[PDB]
Amino acid sequence: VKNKCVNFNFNGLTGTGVLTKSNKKFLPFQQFGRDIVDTTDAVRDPQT
Amino acid sequence: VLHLTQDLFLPFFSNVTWFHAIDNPVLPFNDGVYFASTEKSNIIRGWIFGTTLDSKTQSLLIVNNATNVFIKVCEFQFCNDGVYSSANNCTFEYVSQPFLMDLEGKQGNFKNLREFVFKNIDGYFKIYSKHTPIIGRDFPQGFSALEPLVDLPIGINITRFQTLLALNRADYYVGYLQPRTFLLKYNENGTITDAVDCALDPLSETKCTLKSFTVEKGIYQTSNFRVQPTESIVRFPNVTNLCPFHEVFNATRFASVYAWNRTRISNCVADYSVLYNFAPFFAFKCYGVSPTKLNDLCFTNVYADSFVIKGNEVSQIAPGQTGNIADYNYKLPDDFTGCVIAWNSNKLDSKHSGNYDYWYRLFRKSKLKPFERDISTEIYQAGNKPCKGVKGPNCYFPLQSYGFRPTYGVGHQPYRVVVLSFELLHAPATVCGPKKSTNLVKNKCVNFNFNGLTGTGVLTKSNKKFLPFQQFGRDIVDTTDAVRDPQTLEILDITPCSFGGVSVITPGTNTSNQVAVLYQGVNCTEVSVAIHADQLTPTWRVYSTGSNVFQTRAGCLIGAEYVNNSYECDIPIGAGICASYQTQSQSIIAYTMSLGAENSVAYSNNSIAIPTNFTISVTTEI
Amino acid sequence: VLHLTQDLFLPFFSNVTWFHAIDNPVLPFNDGVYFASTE
Amino acid sequence: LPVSMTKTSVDCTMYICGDSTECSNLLLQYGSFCTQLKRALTGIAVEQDKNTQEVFAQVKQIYKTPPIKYFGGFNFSQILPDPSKPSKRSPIEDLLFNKVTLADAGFIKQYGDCLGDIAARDLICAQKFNGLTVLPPLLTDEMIAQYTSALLAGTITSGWTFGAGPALQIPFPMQMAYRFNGIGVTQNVLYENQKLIANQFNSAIGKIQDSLFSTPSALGKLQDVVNHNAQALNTLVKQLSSKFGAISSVLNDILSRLDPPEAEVQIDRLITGRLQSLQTYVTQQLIRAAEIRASANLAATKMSECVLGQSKRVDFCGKGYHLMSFPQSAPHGVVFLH
Amino acid sequence: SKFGAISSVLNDILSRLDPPEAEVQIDRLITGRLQSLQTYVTQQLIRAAEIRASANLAATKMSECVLGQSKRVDFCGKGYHLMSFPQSAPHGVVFLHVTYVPAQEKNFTTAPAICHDGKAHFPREGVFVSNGTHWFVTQRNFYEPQIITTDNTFVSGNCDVVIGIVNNTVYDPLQLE
Amino acid sequence: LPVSMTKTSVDCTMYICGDSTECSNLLLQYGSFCTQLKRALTGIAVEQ
Ligand SMILES: *[C@@H]1O[C@H](CO)[C@@H](O[C@@H]2O[C@H](CO)[C@@H](O)[C@H](O)[C@@H]2O)[C@H](O)[C@H]1NC(C)=O
Ligand SMILES: *[C@@H]1O[C@H](CO)[C@@H](O[C@@H]2O[C@H](CO)[C@@H](O)[C@H](O)[C@@H]2O)[C@H](O)[C@H]1NC(C)=O
Ligand SMILES: *[C@@H]1O[C@H](CO)[C@@H](O[C@@H]2O[C@H](CO)[C@@H](O)[C@H](O)[C@@H]2O)[C@H](O)[C@H]1NC(C)=O
Ligand SMILES: *[C@@H]1O[C@H](CO)[C@@H](O[C@@H]2O[C@H](CO)[C@@H](O)[C@H](O)[C@@H]2O)[C@H](O)[C@H]1NC(C)=O
Ligand SMILES: *[C@@H]1O[C@H](CO)[C@@H](O[C@@H]2O[C@H](CO)[C@@H](O)[C@H](O)[C@@H]2O)[C@H](O)[C@H]1NC(C)=O
Ligand SMILES: *[C@@H]1O[C@H](CO)[C@@H](O[C@@H]2O[C@H](CO)[C@@H](O)[C@H](O)[C@@H]2O)[C@H](O)[C@H]1NC(C)=O
Ligand SMILES: *[C@@H]1O[C@H](CO)[C@@H](O)[C@H](O)[C@H]1NC(C)=O
Ligand SMILES: *[C@@H]1O[C@H](CO)[C@@H](O)[C@H](O)[C@H]1NC(C)=O
Ligand SMILES: *[C@@H]1O[C@H](CO)[C@@H](O)[C@H](O)[C@H]1NC(C)=O
Ligand SMILES: *[C@@H]1O[C@H](CO)[C@@H](O)[C@H](O)[C@H]1NC(C)=O
Ligand SMILES: *[C@@H]1O[C@H](CO)[C@@H](O)[C@H](O)[C@H]1NC(C)=O
Ligand SMILES: *[C@@H]1O[C@H](CO)[C@@H](O)[C@H](O)[C@H]1NC(C)=O
Ligand SMILES: *[C@@H]1O[C@H](CO)[C@@H](O)[C@H](O)[C@H]1NC(C)=O
Ligand SMILES: *[C@@H]1O[C@H](CO)[C@@H](O)[C@H](O)[C@H]1NC(C)=O
Ligand SMILES: *[C@@H]1O[C@H](CO)[C@@H](O)[C@H](O)[C@H]1NC(C)=O
Ligand SMILES: *[C@@H]1O[C@H](CO)[C@@H](O)[C@H](O)[C@H]1NC(C)=O
Ligand SMILES: *[C@@H]1O[C@H](CO)[C@@H](O)[C@H](O)[C@H]1NC(C)=O
Ligand SMILES: *[C@@H]1O[C@H](CO)[C@@H](O)[C@H](O)[C@H]1NC(C)=O
Repeated sequence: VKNKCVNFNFNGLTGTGVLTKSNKKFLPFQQFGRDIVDTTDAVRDPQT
Repeated sequence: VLHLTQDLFLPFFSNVTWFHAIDNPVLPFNDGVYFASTEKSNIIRGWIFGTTLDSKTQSLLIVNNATNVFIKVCEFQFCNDGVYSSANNCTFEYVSQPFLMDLEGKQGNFKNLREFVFKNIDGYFKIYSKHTPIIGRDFPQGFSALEPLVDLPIGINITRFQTLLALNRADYYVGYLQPRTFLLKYNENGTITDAVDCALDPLSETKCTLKSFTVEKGIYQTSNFRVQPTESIVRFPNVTNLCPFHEVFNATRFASVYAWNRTRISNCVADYSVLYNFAPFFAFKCYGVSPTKLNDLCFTNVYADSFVIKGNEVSQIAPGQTGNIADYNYKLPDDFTGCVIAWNSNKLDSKHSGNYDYWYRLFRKSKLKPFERDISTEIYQAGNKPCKGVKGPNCYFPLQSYGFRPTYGVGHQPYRVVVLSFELLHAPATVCGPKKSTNLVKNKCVNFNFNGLTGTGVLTKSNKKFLPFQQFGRDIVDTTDAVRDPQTLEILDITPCSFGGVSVITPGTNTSNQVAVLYQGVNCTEVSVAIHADQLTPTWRVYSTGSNVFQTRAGCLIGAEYVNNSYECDIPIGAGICASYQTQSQSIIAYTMSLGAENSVAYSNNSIAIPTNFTISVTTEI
Repeated sequence: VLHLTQDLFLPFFSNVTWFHAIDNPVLPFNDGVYFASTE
Repeated sequence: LPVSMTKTSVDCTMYICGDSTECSNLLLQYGSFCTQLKRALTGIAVEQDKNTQEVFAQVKQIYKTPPIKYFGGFNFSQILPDPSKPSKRSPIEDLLFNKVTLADAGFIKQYGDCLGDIAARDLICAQKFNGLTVLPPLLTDEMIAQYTSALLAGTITSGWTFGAGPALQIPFPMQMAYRFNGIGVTQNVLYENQKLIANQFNSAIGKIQDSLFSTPSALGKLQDVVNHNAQALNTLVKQLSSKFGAISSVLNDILSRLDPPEAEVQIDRLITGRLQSLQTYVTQQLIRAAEIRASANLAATKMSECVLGQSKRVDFCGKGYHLMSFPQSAPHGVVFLH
Repeated sequence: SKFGAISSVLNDILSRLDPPEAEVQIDRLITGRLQSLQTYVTQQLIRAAEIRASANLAATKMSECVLGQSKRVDFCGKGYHLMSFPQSAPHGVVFLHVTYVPAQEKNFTTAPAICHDGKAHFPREGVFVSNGTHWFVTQRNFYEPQIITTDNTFVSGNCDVVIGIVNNTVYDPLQLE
Repeated sequence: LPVSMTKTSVDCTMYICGDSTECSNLLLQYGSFCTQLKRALTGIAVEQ
């Protein structure tokens, strides 16, 4: 469920937040996302 | 982002060895290998790894094929050219999409250059590849990132490496990786556009420490420089007499725990290999010191306590424990600087018909403080009777029997225990390890090991007034200053190695790439002799042509020539010296800063200057 | 240096007992003993 | 008035983990706790250099005194530079340098004689043994005196005009008459008692030197600053001999005595002790640098007002009606002669 | 930063161990982050004190230079201050000091006083200046020569104590009328 | 305008280890951590 504050457990990466569609350019070998200060920002759906 | 990583990378502007094929040398594999080749369609097939490449240690193979690969980890024997002749104890096969992708635009001019990187960090064999169209007419200088393909856990030992060939009726570019810190610049789309090394050039180091790719004009403090010691000297004392450790461990009547035999070890060379020899060890739990690192320390005194106890009582004996022995017979101190020893003795403390020569106390009026002996036969009081005489009810004998027979359990077998006590404090050591006494070298940064005092520095003659009992020196701040030589009875001062600090003076990178290096607070004839001997910690080797050296009052500047003119300060260095980028056709010059235009006033007895005009000036303040 | 130490020392301006010989009483030993003699 | 303090460039890595790779790896787990310290100390050093620049570099053109010295009967030999002395400093400026003793010069390059210290090595070699170095000031104590000489020779030959625009020469008796007229007394008073006022000025200038000579410490502020910096550095060094609850206080000892898996705990204790000590030092240095910056701003304002003109604010430039002021440079400070 | 803990994520470390053991790692992370936050707060306090000092200086500069004319030298810009204009800036203020700066100057001559007849004359507010042949009076900061007249000068003296006195005549508008 | 504030003379030993010899011995292992504090408080009082 998107655009709704939910607890997520993507591939053992526990946390909480609001997730939605994005226009990142994840390379085929990429799995996670991060920012300048090293906080997980984007994740790739294991079944999608 | 400008993320900075520290990992195994091929150094920039490094040595890469170019081969040719028209036999197949075995290139050593260490910390990973960079592989790059350029072929028309296909001339290279695969690679071989492993140690000794024979049928005695697990090997590896990455041979590609027309449509798949043949990765496996096995026990190949040889081929000497069908690439193997043995797969006996071999598992972990793997087949997938080929690593080789080649395309042509209706012509052979598109000689795609393929780059590979392999490494074996904590097993987990990693392979990265990238196929670029830049033809390979010359090894390109444009940046091309490498993306991973596979990641498989061989978990084996690899030291040697080979490369297969192909058949037919300019390649082999090999580089070696090293642990370096890299700063990588990422595109908005997530690719890699440019990266800079952080141990190659002074400008690169400033660019790393102020993470960015544009370095503004100024002087930046990046790191510190240290003169690495050349030779390591160890000067142990003047004794070669081996300990009676053999006598301690070859006694015939190790006493009971209630009355523990206590010996002293002094005036020794203590090698514990003879200790390892006469011991089918069962318990070597050592607390104060590490048993592996035990032959490189000196103890002022060593005490050897010996007694025989039962199987569980071995686990009972340790700093801060509990039990009948740990409380009433032997209490090791909480801050115990030493370690115990235990091995089976079922042949000397046992005999047919039994043996009860040994004893132990379970009945004491209170606990036993560390290293206290309570050898006494007094009946433990129970209730309120003054009981005296024979033993019976309510009147208990304090010490009972460790009756040992050759047929018990392991928990009840007659273990032999000997505990050792060490005192590793600042004191004149008498018992030392078997380490040899090397020579002595003065006026050179050396790692010294004077009588167990480990450290580094420069040692030389001194005119101290060391009293006969003195051993060390110090200062009001409690740091070791001088150590008396045990085999020469002389006085040697200790010096810092070379500790300082390197500052790089550069104009903006958008202007020029030239830099100058400042070694703060060091007479830099010292660095000149140090830089020739290659014992300086900084690996970024700035040039020294003789014209670029200037012993300032704040160190000395290398890379900028001194001009005797005076200009306004542009980059403040220190002690009235400023450096700036000026045309010659361009270089960096150091000069004494000018306080201002030299002006002289015309004061006189009756001369006055009165302004006949004026101006209006508008200033700003932030 | 003006190094400062904390250890067993004879107190300044303390009580010291002067004996004589011409029997040999036993003195208690505790935390050490300072012995001085002229002959 | 203090103007600046000693500039330090503490090395976190060397101070906390002397040449020990295991200790460096353990320290790397704390993040950028020491990068902040290095940045703060660099900012402090730059701020000290800026303070000195603000206080002294008030004039852009360096003037020189006339070859003859006859300022209408006023005697300035005590404050003017002395050519005979190699340092080119005033006789009153010499006493300030001789009455202040610096524990650490810093601009000594003392490496090379720590081996030759013969006796027990001193505070400076001891600090060098544990990576505690001090940078030298950008403006040397020789060119600061040159700035002072230019500023003082601008206010005796051109009045206050050289602080506003071009320097316009004017006889010193007339400048004195104008300064008198600025406080509400007409110029005829000075033009009638010129000899008497010259005698009074000479007597005061002469007796200020003896007052600075015979006093125990009239420069207690500069010595206070120097002693505070030296004592903070000494206390920082003395924290290296504390166990902090570890087995021993020597990294080379606990490293060569225990295996790494067990020595990691003792190393962590030493890390958490030394990092706290270094942070306390850095915070105290920040506070002291702020205080010094405030004092240097006050000194710069006092210079710009009392020296570069006449100030009407009572009791600012000395007690009484202000006339002029002469600057004198002192170790890590400035001295005013109101 | 791990701060010596097994993991650097509270969510990860919470679901990876039971609370009795995870308490140690949580204590380590807390004792690291609390010290980091305290360092941040102390640095912010010091920087805020410095900014407060600078803001007090800016307010004083406004009240003096902008709301009037300040006689303190080199306070409201370099030169002789006339007025100022404020400009707002991001997290700060910008002043436009308008200063009067002198210009081309000429050596003329000077005399502390002028003796007409046994009495020393001094300028009321100005300098005694000389073209080279005729003595005049004028201001200090601008050359506006005027004929010497008994209103430009006040008389007090005896022509014998002033050093450097110069002979000439001072005019009076009263004898002629 | 404020001119001064309260002058304090915090005691390390009594504040941290109330009349406990074991705690005093443990505190002595930290070196001269708090002699700095006593000097700082004395300096504040004198300055005020
Ligand atoms: C990141 O990726 C985007 C989509 O793949 C790129 O945008 C494209 O730009 C091309 C022109 O270069 C268009 O033809 C296309 O329609 C799309 O807009 C974008 O350029 C790229 N950014 C990079 C590589 O920096
Ligand atoms: C503990 O046992 C040691 C070996 O059995 C004793 O060492 C030797 O003891 C013999 C006498 O039994 C000595 O002649 C010899 O020189 C050596 O010291 C040691 O004395 C003994 N100690 C105690 C306290 O019993
Ligand atoms: C004082 O200085 C003024 C400028 O600083 C002079 O004004 C100049 O006038 C000339 C024309 O004569 C212009 O060409 C020039 O741009 C400037 O405006 C002014 O003349 C001068 N006065 C005297 C008396 O020297
Ligand atoms: C200005 O004041 C000086 C004092 O520093 C006078 O110098 C003196 O010179 C005499 C010898 O002539 C010394 O004995 C004395 O110690 C001092 O140095 C100087 O003469 C004086 N000059 C004038 C013009 O007043
Ligand atoms: C002295 O100052 C005088 C100003 O009044 C100048 O005299 C002028 O001389 C001309 C004739 O030469 C007169 O016509 C005029 O009225 C004025 O008096 C004179 O130049 C000046 N002297 C010098 C040396 O500058
Ligand atoms: C100014 O003019 C005075 C006469 O009006 C001069 O006084 C004269 O002084 C001379 C000696 O110098 C006497 O001999 C004579 O009787 C008369 O008193 C005065 O000197 C002169 N001063 C200057 C500085 O020119
Ligand atoms: C996940 O598996 C299901 C069933 O095997 C399949 O229909 C689906 O496409 C898979 N999703 C992905 C992303 O592979
Ligand atoms: C690469 O090898 C050549 C040949 O030995 C050598 O001259 C050169 O210095 C090497 N490159 C570097 C960066 O050392
Ligand atoms: C090449 O090797 C792969 C590896 O599995 C194998 O499957 C294939 O049959 C071989 N031959 C060709 C023509 O691909
Ligand atoms: C595989 O290894 C075992 C290890 O003991 C050995 O006994 C066996 O002979 C090996 N298999 C071979 C050599 O084919
Ligand atoms: C791998 O082989 C090398 C070469 O003999 C050896 O030095 C090293 O100890 C081996 N490593 C392991 C983990 O066995
Ligand atoms: C004791 O020494 C003798 C010497 O002959 C030796 O035979 C015996 O093995 C030694 N025993 C032990 C336990 O070291
Ligand atoms: C050390 O021992 C050797 C041989 O016993 C002797 O020649 C030398 O003088 C000794 N040195 C000292 C300092 O006693
Ligand atoms: C430091 O300066 C120079 C350059 O090394 C040389 O005289 C010597 O090494 C040192 N001299 C002094 C006086 O310290
Ligand atoms: C020019 O510079 C040199 C040092 O490079 C110096 O010895 C010489 O005195 C200088 N010349 C002048 C005129 O200053
Ligand atoms: C000023 O006058 C005095 C004596 O009257 C003389 O010594 C000095 O040289 C004169 N200076 C000038 C610049 O005229
Ligand atoms: C030493 O003993 C005498 C005699 O009892 C006594 O009076 C004196 O106070 C003692 N000294 C001290 C320091 O108590
Ligand atoms: C005044 O005269 C002196 C004497 O040469 C000269 O140096 C100075 O420049 C003159 N001032 C001027 C022209 O404003």
